[PDB]
Amino acid sequence: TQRIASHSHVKGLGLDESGLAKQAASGLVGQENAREACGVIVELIKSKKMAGRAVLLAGPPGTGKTALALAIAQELGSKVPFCPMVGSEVYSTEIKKTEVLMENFRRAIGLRIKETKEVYEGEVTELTPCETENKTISHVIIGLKTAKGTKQLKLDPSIFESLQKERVEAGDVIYIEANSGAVKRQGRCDTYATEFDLEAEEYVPLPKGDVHKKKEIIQDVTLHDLDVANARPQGGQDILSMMGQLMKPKKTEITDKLRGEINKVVNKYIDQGIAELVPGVLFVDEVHMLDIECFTYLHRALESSIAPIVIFASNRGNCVIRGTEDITSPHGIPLDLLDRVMIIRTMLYTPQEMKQIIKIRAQTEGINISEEALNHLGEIGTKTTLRYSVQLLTPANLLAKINGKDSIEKEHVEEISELFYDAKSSAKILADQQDKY
Amino acid sequence: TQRIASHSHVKGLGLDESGLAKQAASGLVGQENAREACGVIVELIKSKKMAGRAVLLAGPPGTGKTALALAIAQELGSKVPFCPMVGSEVYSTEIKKTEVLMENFRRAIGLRIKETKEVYEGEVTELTPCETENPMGGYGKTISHVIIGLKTAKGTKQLKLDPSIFESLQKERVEAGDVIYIEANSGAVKRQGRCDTYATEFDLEAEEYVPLPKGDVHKKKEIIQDVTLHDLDVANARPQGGQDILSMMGQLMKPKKTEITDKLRGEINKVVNKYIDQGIAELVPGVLFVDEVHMLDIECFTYLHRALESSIAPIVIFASNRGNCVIRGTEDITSPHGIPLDLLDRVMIIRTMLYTPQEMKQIIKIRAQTEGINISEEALNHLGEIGTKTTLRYSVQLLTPANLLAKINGKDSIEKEHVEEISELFYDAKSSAKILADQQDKY
Amino acid sequence: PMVRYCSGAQGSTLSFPPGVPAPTAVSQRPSPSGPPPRCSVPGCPHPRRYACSRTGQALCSLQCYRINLQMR
Amino acid sequence: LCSCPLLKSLVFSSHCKAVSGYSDQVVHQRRSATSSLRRCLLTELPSFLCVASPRVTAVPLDSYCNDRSAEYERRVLKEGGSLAAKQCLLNGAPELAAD
Amino acid sequence: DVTRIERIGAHSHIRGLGLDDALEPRQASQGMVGQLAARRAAGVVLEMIREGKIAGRAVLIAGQPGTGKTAIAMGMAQALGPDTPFTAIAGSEIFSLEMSKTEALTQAFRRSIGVRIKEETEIIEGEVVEIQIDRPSKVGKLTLKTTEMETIYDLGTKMIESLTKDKVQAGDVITIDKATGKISKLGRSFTRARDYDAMGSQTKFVQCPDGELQKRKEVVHTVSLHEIDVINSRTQGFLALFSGDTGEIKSEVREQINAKVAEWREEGKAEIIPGVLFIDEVHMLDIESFSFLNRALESDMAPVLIMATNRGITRIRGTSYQSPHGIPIDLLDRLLIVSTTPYSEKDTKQILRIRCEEEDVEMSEDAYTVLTRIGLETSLRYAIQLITAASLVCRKRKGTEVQVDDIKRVYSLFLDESRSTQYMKEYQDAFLFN
Amino acid sequence: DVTRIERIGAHSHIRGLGLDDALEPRQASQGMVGQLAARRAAGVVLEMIREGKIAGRAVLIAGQPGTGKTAIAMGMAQALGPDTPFTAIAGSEIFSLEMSKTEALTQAFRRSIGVRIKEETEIIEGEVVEIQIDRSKVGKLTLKTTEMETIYDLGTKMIESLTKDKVQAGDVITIDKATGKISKLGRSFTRARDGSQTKFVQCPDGELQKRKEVVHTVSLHEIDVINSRTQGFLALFSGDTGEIKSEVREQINAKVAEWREEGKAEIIPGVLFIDEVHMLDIESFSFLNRALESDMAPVLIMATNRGITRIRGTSYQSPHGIPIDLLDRLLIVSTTPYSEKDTKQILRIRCEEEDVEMSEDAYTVLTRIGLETSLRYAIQLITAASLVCRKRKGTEVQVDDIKRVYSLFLDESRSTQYMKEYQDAFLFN
Ligand SMILES: Nc1ncnc2c1ncn2[C@@H]1O[C@H](COP(=O)(O)OP(=O)(O)O)[C@@H](O)[C@H]1O
Ligand SMILES: Nc1ncnc2c1ncn2[C@@H]1O[C@H](COP(=O)(O)OP(=O)(O)O)[C@@H](O)[C@H]1O
Ligand SMILES: Nc1ncnc2c1ncn2[C@@H]1O[C@H](COP(=O)(O)OP(=O)(O)O)[C@@H](O)[C@H]1O
Ligand SMILES: Nc1ncnc2c1ncn2[C@@H]1O[C@H](COP(=O)(O)OP(=O)(O)O)[C@@H](O)[C@H]1O
Ligand SMILES: [Zn+2]
Repeated sequence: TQRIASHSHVKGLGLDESGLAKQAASGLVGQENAREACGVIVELIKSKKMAGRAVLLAGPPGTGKTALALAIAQELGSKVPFCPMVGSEVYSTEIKKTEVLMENFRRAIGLRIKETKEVYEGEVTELTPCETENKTISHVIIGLKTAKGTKQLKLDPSIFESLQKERVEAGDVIYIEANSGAVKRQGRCDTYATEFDLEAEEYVPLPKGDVHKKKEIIQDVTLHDLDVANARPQGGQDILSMMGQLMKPKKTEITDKLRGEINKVVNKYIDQGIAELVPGVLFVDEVHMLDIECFTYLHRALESSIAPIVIFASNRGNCVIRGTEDITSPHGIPLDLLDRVMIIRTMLYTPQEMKQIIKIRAQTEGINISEEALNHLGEIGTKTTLRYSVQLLTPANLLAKINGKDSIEKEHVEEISELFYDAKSSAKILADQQDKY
Repeated sequence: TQRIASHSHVKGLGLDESGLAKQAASGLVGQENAREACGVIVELIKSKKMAGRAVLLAGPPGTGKTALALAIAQELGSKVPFCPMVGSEVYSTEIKKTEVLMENFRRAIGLRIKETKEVYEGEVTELTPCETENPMGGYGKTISHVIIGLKTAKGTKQLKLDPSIFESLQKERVEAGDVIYIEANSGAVKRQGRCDTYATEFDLEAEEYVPLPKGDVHKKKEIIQDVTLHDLDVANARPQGGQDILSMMGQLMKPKKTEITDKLRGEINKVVNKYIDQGIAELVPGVLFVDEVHMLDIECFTYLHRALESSIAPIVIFASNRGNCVIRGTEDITSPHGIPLDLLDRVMIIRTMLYTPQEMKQIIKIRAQTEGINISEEALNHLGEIGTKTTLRYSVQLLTPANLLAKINGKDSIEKEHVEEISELFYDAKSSAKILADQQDKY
Repeated sequence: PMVRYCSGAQGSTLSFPPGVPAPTAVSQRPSPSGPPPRCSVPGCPHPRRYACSRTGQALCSLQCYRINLQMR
Repeated sequence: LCSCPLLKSLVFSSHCKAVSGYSDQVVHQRRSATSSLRRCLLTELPSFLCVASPRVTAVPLDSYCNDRSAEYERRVLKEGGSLAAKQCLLNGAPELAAD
Repeated sequence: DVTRIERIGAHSHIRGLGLDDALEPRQASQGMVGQLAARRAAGVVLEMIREGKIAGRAVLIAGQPGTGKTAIAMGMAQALGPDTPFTAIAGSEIFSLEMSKTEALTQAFRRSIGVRIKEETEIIEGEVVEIQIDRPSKVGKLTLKTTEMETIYDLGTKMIESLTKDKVQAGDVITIDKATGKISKLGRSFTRARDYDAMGSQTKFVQCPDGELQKRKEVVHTVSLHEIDVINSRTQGFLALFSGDTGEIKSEVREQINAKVAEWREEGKAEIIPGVLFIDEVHMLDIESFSFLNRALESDMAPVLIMATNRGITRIRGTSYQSPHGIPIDLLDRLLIVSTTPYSEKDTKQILRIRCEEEDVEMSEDAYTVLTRIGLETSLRYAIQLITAASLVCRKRKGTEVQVDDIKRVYSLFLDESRSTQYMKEYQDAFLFN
Repeated sequence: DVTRIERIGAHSHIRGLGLDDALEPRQASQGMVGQLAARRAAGVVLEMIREGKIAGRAVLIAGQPGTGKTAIAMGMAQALGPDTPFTAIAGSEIFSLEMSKTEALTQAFRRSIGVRIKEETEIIEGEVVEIQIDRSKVGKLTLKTTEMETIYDLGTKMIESLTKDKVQAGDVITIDKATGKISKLGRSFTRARDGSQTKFVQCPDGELQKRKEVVHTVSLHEIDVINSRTQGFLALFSGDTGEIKSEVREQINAKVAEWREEGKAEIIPGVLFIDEVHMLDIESFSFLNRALESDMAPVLIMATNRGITRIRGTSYQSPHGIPIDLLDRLLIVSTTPYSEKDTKQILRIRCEEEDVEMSEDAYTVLTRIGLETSLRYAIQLITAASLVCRKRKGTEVQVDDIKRVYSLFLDESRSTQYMKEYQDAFLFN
């Protein structure tokens, strides 16, 4: 089955129709003000009429900021593209640090495109090139045989170059498209498999239906994928496109002229109405790790009119800005960007609310825990941390499977908590032996 | 002849039969403890029982630990490989430090594979399409085999080959008298060139003339080729065959050191294990040497832990001329000898001490006899006083200009006036350092 | 009209139809010329380096070329 | 490496096809229908791989000029380039194209 | 006398964790001794990995230098089994000038997870009788012989191109795949190759096969997610795997590979198995890789990982503030800490006794007193090296039993780090950069 | 109803820059309110660039954070007018591993300047009634327009171009008499009867064959890339081009100077714009001086929000985050903060731009929020307030809903106050 994930049990924000936050819903408890605050945010993203908005999440580590981000990601649905990003990902040797942040917007915004394609496919009965004086091939003559009928068509020397590229021979089934110009080969027909007792080529049955068929194909592509396709000529029918296809795909920066041309052609597609554009959501975790230069570019980036909504996550308080060497700023974010972003306050969980999280996670892991072990795990959790009691669930279940008990017991929790060490106790032990370290 | 090298006078450790180190052996005097310790180290290398062993050599500058480490390879011989590497080569722009150390670990170990070869070579006297008689109604003509003649100075031989090779002989240019290479095992046929005998008929010809091979027509000889695991890793890293367009263009591109994944290392270990199980290939371990180890980065120091804990790690020797110093990469961290305590605990430290003035005089005499220079008694005493005053190295450097100037003056031997004039003209490092203090304001 | 290569366990055989031409022709090296070419002025003679059209005779060097041109 | 068949087998890596050393030895079970695991250095398995493909593909840009000669250079550049270079890339050499 | 590529090593003698079915630690088993707490915890993580129902978990090991923190990881590595993937990486290895550290981390996480795929193929194996080819498309026949049955098959165009490309002639035992199309020549027959042409090529000989000619075989393989991502990212990049030139792979391709692998798991043709990622001396890793590791571990495909920390209360590289174990509180609190108790005097004698059976060196009873005292005053690693060199000098004296005088000889030859520091203090003024 | 690529931003609420013939700014014009002196100076700069008789002059904009000088800069860019070169870059964008900082800044100075060249070419366009081809190959076609009807004969190359792209009966196309590329614009309504049916275009009017003058503006960096690389379109669009030699650039400068001496073409100075210049390296800071001292240089404007701050790369504290060498090279225009009376006007015009209906109590309380806190925070409050009003189903925003949004989102100062209480629990305080 599916591997259990830490955030897998979170199905969303768990909000009612009035916008208020229920006590326990969608696998989330507490943070009523945060969830109720996000209830307007999901209505903004679903409204789509506003852009260039950034919402910062401020809270202690382990308070579910990332759970709120992924909860919004699950609340908006699968149609709304959601792009996670970490502050350490923007550093790359191939491209500049700014190009990553600029490409994350095109990768955030999604686009739905409907493409009408005309298809010519079937068995090839005869293929011959024409000969014209300059010994050059001006035209190609290829007949097509199908169960419905036979029709002879003429092809261009480029399509013939793709056929000879695919090693197409008489008696094989091929796939030909017009607008794209690419040529595919399905394989040899099954009727000829009897002449050879042993053959390397696999056989496919003869397809059915008319040779020429026009069909609509709805595909979802991202403006970053379009931006890379227009950036480098990886695909194509050109021999240089084949050589570049053999070359290594290193990352390169995209010019603002190409970006503006993309805005032009996509704007024309919107004016035609064939393409449907949907806004994306860009998530940034560990924003305090981002450089002051990345924030400097984020000034113009967030002020951009086409920028999708960006959510930030800050788990730290006042800290020195990266690269400044002197000035320290609240939440690791300088006052310039911090003035623009919208801050959401997150509060620590209460001792009563922690036990419910321990119970929900214990049920998610598939473990049966008695009320005594639940109260003990809650007690030690409030003594140290929630993450510790969350991590103590599985090993105690393992000891239960070893001893044969159907449920966890106070001796199992006591033995597991005896084996594992808390960060506070370990940090206290490091003081006595610190001289030996 | 061979240019004289500073360490060229060290031919080995010069160990005795009982394991004790003779006082003067192989041009090495003193350092009995170090010579005996290295005497056990070479026994570990020959024994090959352990791997990943790291030895450390510490001491003042000029104590001869480099002469002992280089003497290890001379005592072991040319059978086992020896790879000296300075710590300065670890830092590189294209290739990362960990890949440098790994490629050195693959450079130390090496293999030897014995192979037999059968080759037919010589001038072509005749080529005949031998036709057996088997007329058939389905197909008219039949050709059983093709006869290829070969002529050499030792003897002539004719060969009966299948007609399938005549398709290649007709595919590429073959003329009467062409010296060609034909291997029986591979079966391929190559054209070496035209014979030198026919070069007299034309004043100008485009074809080059290779001489006829001297020897028997059929040459079967067994040769043992030695290939290191690093060479195997490079050949497995990039394709040698240029038949592909990507191999031709990539061959046109500038070669750069590439990071090799561990999967290829594992495959090499597996196939090497197979050939060792077959017994055809002989595996010998290498000896890795490292000088100026205090110059390594802390990341390299921590990487050497996981590198040494592996069973494929060859024996590594270290040389450190520095005392307690700050560890490179960290400002406030100080560790003895310039190495962290973690690796310093794993390495085996060997202490070295400075020579006495008598040993200085003896080493000076050894270098004099090596360079072929004669020294008078009193001048040797004064030179020993100079070396004791400053260093042994400077007193060694003072030998050449006194020899050249002595030959210029006409005296075949060095004199106290010669070493006095040389010592007057040239300045020792400490004296120059003291002179720099007075004029330092003008500098 | 198709050439037939038949390789059996007892031996190999390459058979051709009467329609296709014979690909094979017996080729043997001719007898080499015994005497080497020699220089024009016969106190010199060496293998000829070049031929001279005006004198119609082969010479190795311009030295002997002067004697040949003077004699002609 | 070509003169020795063993040294040639010592290097399995080739840019043309995939290689894997998964199966070191062969274990055969003899019956009316026999099953024997593969061995040595030869493994490919191209079928399952490569299913992933890019979503969109673009055609390289072209220049449009107001004279005829630039249309000549454009048709030559786009169609064949150089003849010996085109055949030299397809077959790898012109003499490999005639060959 | 034959020496493999593997040689004796510090952690190489461990054959496993030495655990019972109850997972309770045994005092001495599978080459490991002592430290019942960390042995039991290692049993918990081994049983957890063998369960494989939970993903995205991190286990940390801390303790004093010389407590066997690496010996435990090698114990679970050897006790995990060959069929389960295991990966051991170092913090300095993921640092590279070609690719980014975070990309190397993704290669580690996707590298640890193994994928097992089974393949059933019908191949033809037999001895060739005759080979015939007709060239005008070339059409020829192939006659094969086996002891059970003799067969005759027809060859196609691609088949003749493959055989002629492989230089196959009559009298060779070959293996042909119908579906794949590959041909591999195993060798030649003794009797069929006894009479050969005057060329006289001697290479190899293989006996004639028996049974059915065409048989069905099952060959199972394992492919890494990083391997598939490199192959499909480089567009026929099979050489880039061993070359290592690939880097900075796009994330969209990785996402599509994850979705396609999930679809394969839904189909059941391919299976996914968990794997272990071992990291030693993680305290030197940059804090950026920690911030990326905390959020990157939340993925469903993120395997469980195990880290080791030698020291504690030390500032992180790139930051001026100290933190416990050189790790931020987010990660340190994000994973569980397992402390290793330092070894005692009673266990040291047994650890030194393991080398007697491992290295096959007979040790006298009087050598364990002085050797054990050296193990108490100095490092157990120096004690093991003292055992090895002590056995070397013992062989030099040609004795079967170890003598104390030989151990005194090795102790006179090699000095401890503290002693080298003591002499380095006397000669330190002459040393450089004191 | 369809969502365009552009959406309402901070600078998008204003269009153009309101000015007068006497250069006296109105209180509210072109969406902008206040800053009479700033709009007057920016208007003087705009008239200078519109004059374009000089080159190599710099002017700096200074003001407190939140004064909207970036908004007046983008509004000045909108009021600049079409068909004029303009470039907008940031101080942090010039840093790249692919290209050097000097080559990137110089590349920006190249993209800013541009050249206008006018040509004339003969192009045929119209509806094609019939096409006949006989296979050399000889064929004739009919080109019909509303005014006149014509028949044409084709050569070998024209027959090849016709057989390349098949054209049916009565299709409106454009045939170029120079290159030979035939492009089909559309299909006639009556002729397209009796297919894909992609588009329909009416029959063209006017003369069939006309000589059109093409006005085409090219960029110096564009020409430089085209000349340097084999294919400058693949170089520029691919982004692989970098570190272009200065000798080729100098030769191109000399050739453009020769073009201006010939008078066949003209050069149009561009407007460079730099954002967040408070943090920048002294290499670029020093290079701007010589780049402006060059013969042909575009007119640039730079924005610096911060005050006196230490520059990057040195320990010296420069005034306005810029060294005195660059400060003395340009003129500075300072902007004053917005008045309380103008705050509610900005809020009202943002209600008109964002289509939000609020009350006078809403404008009053939000004006208090503008007094105690920056206006940007209020502009961020109203946007989330409209949605809460939609959830309340009311047709007008209420102060209670504004209190709900104000309870949902907190100011940076408030988050700092709570972060002072929880700061000890936070990491690395
Ligand atoms: N309100 C909540 N209800 C249920 N589970 C929660 C809640 N908040 C956090 N969690 C769980 O706690 C775990 C750790 O949270 P974490 O991501 O560390 O929070 P933060 O991102 O604020 O540091 C998450 O896997 C999440 O599922
Ligand atoms: N015991 C010795 N006998 C003869 N020559 C020596 C001896 N020790 C050192 N030398 C000479 O001194 C030179 C420099 O030695 P060096 O490498 O500086 O030693 P170390 O590495 O211990 O500082 C060498 O070329 C060597 O020939
Ligand atoms: N449980 C154990 N059983 C046997 N030997 C051990 C054990 N733990 C440690 N050792 C030995 O101690 C030596 C040094 O261990 P070391 O790698 O320093 O431990 P750590 O990694 O915890 O510092 C190793 O050579 C190993 O053989
Ligand atoms: N003339 C104006 N009229 C109305 N609103 C303005 C005006 N100038 C600026 N603004 C407001 O200021 C905001 C942007 O301010 P910004 O340019 O970031 O200030 P600063 O340049 O000081 O950082 C916009 O949301 C806009 O609504
Ligand atoms: Zn002559």
